[PDB]
Amino acid sequence: VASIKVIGIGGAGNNAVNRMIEAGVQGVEFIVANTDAQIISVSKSKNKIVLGKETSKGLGAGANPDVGRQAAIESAEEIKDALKGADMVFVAAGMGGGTGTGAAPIIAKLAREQGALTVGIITTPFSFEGRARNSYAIQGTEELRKHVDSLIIISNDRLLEVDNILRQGVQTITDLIAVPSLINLDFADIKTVMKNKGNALFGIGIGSGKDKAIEAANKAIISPLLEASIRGARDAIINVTGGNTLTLNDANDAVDIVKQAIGGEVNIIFGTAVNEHLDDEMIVTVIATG
Amino acid sequence: VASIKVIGIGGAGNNAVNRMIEAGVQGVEFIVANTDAQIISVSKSKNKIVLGKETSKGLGAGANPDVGRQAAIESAEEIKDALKGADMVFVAAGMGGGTGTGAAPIIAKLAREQGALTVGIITTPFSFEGRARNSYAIQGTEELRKHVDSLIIISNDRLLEVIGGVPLKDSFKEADNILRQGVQTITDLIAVPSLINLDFADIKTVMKNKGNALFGIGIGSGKDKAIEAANKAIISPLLEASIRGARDAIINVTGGNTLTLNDANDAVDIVKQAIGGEVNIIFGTAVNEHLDDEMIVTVIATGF
Ligand SMILES: Nc1nc2c(ncn2[C@@H]2O[C@H](COP(=O)(O)OP(=O)(O)NP(=O)(O)O)[C@@H](O)[C@H]2O)c(=O)[nH]1
Ligand SMILES: Nc1nc2c(ncn2[C@@H]2O[C@H](COP(=O)(O)OP(=O)(O)O)[C@@H](O)[C@H]2O)c(=O)[nH]1
Repeated sequence: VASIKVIGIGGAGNNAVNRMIEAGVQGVEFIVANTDAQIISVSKSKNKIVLGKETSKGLGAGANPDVGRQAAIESAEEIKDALKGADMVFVAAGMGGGTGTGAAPIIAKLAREQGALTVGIITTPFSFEGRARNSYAIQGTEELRKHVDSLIIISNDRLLEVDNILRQGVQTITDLIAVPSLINLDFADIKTVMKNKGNALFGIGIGSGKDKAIEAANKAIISPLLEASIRGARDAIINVTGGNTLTLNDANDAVDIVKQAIGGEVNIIFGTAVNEHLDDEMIVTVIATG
Repeated sequence: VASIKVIGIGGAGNNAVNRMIEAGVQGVEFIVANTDAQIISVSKSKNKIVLGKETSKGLGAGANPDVGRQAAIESAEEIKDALKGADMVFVAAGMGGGTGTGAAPIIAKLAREQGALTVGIITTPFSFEGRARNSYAIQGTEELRKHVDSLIIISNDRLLEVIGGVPLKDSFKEADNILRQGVQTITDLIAVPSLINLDFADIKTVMKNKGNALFGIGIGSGKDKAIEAANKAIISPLLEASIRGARDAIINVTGGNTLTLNDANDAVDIVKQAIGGEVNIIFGTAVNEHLDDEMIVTVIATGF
């Protein structure tokens, strides 16, 4: 009977191990390791290791893989004790953060030096977690690969198919001023809406198919991006984006809902733009202030 | 014709400006600023600023907002010069790091004092980025709000809900599940008795001293479930490369109580033909009684 252990490292690895326990994976011993004692405390695993107990003190490593690496080196003897006797060790982690990225290669090396067949199984971060976390992931992936027998890499980007939001926010306002289309706005109109206003709420929704203008406009009003409710906003800007087939009739049908949803005396302005990638699809974007 | 400038600060802002240029946003001038001179040199932007060229020496701020703030102050003249004449300035940054958090409010202050309508548009961190980063982010946000006309705040938590289509609490449920399947694909074959198990020594032959192991999963149902499941596994989006030409592979065939030997046999033959050559294939089976007229084929391929 092979002795099989899974050690889940960092937040992602800790949650993966919880999933394995709740799915009833059999024949396997589960261990979780983290520098963050809070995640460890809600673990379903019976074998818990707080990495770097003396230096990080269970408070977490933060963003920097060097701290997760040093935490695992400090805990080397506890890790060897937990893994001792394994014929096979899976090292589970999400690349991108301070703990999984830096600790997983150390733990792989210790497991393999004990004689276990050592399999790394990791995720890599979304593109939109940004270049710094993706760059850490790349370096931690290479360091782990050095120390595991085999490495399985699961891309969170690709796992979706089984994109930049700061761009969408800017273009929502600028196309209405700088790109002439069916309807456009003056810069002085944007200024009355946005000058000396504080918080501005951003919502986006998209409608596929004919009644799109009602669908998109309705998703926008409740977009999770909305920091608060748009109800009662003194002023608001609406951007109705579409394809070559976009019409002025549909535009006011989208805007009508938003004017309804805000109600009151809302100084509401709007405008249009077209997109060479959308056929019948039509996305509504709202910015409201007050 | 209004003068509109976007200044992207730090990693997230630089990234955002690159994507605006590539998407061909029109009617806008773009500027990038970073303490990191390396990230800047790659930028496609025509207007570049290395913040704090003396105090930071071209090296990033290292998660410390104090360094972003001081590098921006030191570069105030270059910032004024790039923004001069704007009717509207968008200040774009990601809160929580060293550069964006500290530099964005200084840049907004400068832009607004020059006369621009000044709009901050920022992300705030994913909750999994931890406590110190989410706390820096909130300070940075409150400082930025003092120096902009308006502030659009995009939570990266909410952005992940919007992109994945599920509540935050479930945002990584599929990833957790794939990691569980990656383990279970192999461990069931070794440790859970079924009609077809594999010996640990044979797993070792496939996985020891290998490097990258390709992983694919497919599910199928109905009369042609094996053809459907196996072909989905071999072009699975999870695979980091083609399995064509692998030297060894493990195949897990999991089905319900109605799975036939013929189904399991067809799936193994499809994977062998897809890989090709003289691939050493080993395979085993597993029962999951919650499957109803479905089967799941998983492949782990090594050796390139
Ligand atoms: N949606 C989104 N968020 C990003 C992106 N890039 C970075 N971020 C977010 O912005 C936060 C700050 O990242 P970043 O801009 O690289 O910080 P910095 O200040 O430039 N780098 P440093 O800390 O090394 O000085 C990140 O913690 C993350 O939450 C991105 O492309 N998209
Ligand atoms: N499978 C899974 N992945 C996660 C989860 N949370 C975050 N991630 C991904 O894993 C990467 C690292 O997150 P985490 O493990 O919490 O970082 P760390 O503990 O600080 O090292 C992130 O960059 C995300 O891409 C989760 O709960 N489950």
